[PDB]
Amino acid sequence: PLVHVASVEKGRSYEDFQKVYNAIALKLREDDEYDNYIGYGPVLVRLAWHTSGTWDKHDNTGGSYGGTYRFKKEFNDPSNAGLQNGFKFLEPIHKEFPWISSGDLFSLGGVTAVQEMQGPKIPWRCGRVDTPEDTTPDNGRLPDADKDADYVRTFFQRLNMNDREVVALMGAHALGKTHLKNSGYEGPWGAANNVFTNEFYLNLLNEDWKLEKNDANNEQWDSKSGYMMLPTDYSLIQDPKYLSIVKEYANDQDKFFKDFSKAFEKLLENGITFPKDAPSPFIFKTLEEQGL
Ligand code: HEM
Repeated sequence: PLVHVASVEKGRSYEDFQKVYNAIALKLREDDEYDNYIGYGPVLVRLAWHTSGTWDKHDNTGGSYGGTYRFKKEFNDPSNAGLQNGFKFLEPIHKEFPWISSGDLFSLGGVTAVQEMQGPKIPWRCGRVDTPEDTTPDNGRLPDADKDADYVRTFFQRLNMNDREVVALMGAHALGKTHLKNSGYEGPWGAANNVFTNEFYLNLLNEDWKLEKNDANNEQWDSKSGYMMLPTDYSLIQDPKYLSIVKEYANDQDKFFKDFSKAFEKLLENGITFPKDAPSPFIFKTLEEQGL
């Protein structure tokens, strides 16, 4: 294969997208009670990831382009349990700005969330185009959590991600938490659940982890601070290549920020062809920078 060519929403420029960014950012600030005062930031990051992470480099199916999460087949993927709360948050935004494509809106939600939680700037490109219901990918393309480093590595090859990209992207588990009813895992990865930092790598290295079984009969790694790691998270310190990179990001916040920003942009852009006459990527100002 498919070719997906980016097409700018008719007549729109930087100023129109910054308005949508601001609407999202303001609502994140306002609807702050969700999930015991974590807010909607983490679920929006997860949503941008799950809508992008269906991509397959072999035939160019899936990915962020088509916005196919709106269709029932993908919406009801058991892997997507809990993301309805992100979709509902974005629905009134989409009504206020009905000219934005679904894929642009889901991806921009992730960018906005990261920046407003004090993460790196993520350059973002517009032009995703809604595609028909029969372009929805089948369930099963998102990863399982009960596997090891070899599975993680192999899985991310399908998205054209290398070891450094994978380790960088996984740092997003600083954000939010697992929810028993959604995934069969329970607890947060850290203390500051709605601030983007390199805390995931710090906790992985410095906590004393014990293999326990949770109320859904799944194994997870638990620490005495009250944190948890999935088996896929913990595997990053079992594999010697991953461990070297985990140590790097634990000791250099700025490098983690830069590498995350590139890998996350790539994730969101996988499968899309941008014409040479396409506008350059936008960098949005945060509310804080606008004095808002
Ligand atoms: C091996 C790859 C991954 C696995 C197996 C995995 C698995 C999971 C699971 C099971 C949850 C809990 C869902 C719930 O109970 O609500 C979760 C949450 C989350 N994931 Fe991952 N994930 C992976 C990679 C990623 C990536 C690559 C990103 C973003 C770049 C990401 C961002 C998040 C965030 C922000 C949450 C918190 C959501 C919330 O608080 O509602 N994850 N992940």
